[PDB]
Amino acid sequence: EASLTGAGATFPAPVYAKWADTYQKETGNKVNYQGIGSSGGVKQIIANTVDFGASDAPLSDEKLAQEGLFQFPTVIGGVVLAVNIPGLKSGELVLDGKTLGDIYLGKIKKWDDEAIAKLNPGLKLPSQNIAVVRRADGSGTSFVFTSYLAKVNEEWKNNVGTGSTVKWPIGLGGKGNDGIAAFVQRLPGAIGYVEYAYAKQNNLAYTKLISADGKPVSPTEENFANAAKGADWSKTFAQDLTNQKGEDAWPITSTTFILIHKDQKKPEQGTEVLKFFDWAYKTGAKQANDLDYASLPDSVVEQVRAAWKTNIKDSSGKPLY
Repeated sequence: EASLTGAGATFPAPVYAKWADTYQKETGNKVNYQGIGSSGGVKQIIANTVDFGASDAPLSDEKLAQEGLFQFPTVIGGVVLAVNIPGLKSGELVLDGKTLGDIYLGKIKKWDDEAIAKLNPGLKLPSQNIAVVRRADGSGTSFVFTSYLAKVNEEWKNNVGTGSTVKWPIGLGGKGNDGIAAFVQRLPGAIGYVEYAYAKQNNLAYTKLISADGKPVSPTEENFANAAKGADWSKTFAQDLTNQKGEDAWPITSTTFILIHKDQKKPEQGTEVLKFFDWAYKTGAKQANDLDYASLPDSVVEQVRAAWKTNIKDSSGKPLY
């Protein structure tokens, strides 16, 4: 029976928490996961205060090597725009990238703005102020979201850019995915970006989005998976899943990563971390798919296992997988 600690990304926290509960039921091993955001995850694994870190934003090969870290992906999720719009039901509103960016720039202030009406010609839109919500904490969901906005809105690209933290033009700060979900629930007229489970499991309305190919798409597990079908995983785990081509490709998709040290000073901890995630790849798909996370292809799992064997060792050089 091991007691493991992880910290970081809230984007996959629902699935990690479910996996950890199940794992403990089945094996007795205990995994404590703190959802503090990706930036904090990276800080804590570098600091050696947890057995594993978690970040939705990948570290570069060079950064990993500088820090003695190894990164591997776990699941594929999607970022949606949770909304609180009087008189509309979930999934009714469509936004495109440009107009979403104009909302986040503060250029569009009301939900019946002409640019929104044009995207939604059959819909009766209220004269409700838009209450923009964004992350307060250093966030991989923010990194994915702003990566997307930079592709689709040039003004955003040039003035705000991409980051886990940026200088938000407008918008109230929510802590974690959970914090944004709570703000959207409490604020008539809100819009906030969250990983899909945080909308669905909180019964929040959400929008459709226009795909890179120009078609309205609903956020679903399958459509997150579709956004990754063009990914050449063999080349790198650090795949960009935003604004990808193809049918039914949800435009704000991302994988998410676990970070561990290559030289495990507590090798039994490291061994057990790998056993937990290996169990999750082998047995955890229904739990992920229940929470609308798409699973990595088997070939990717096999890449991860091969890489564990060559990268994760004790201080004497012995592999821990």
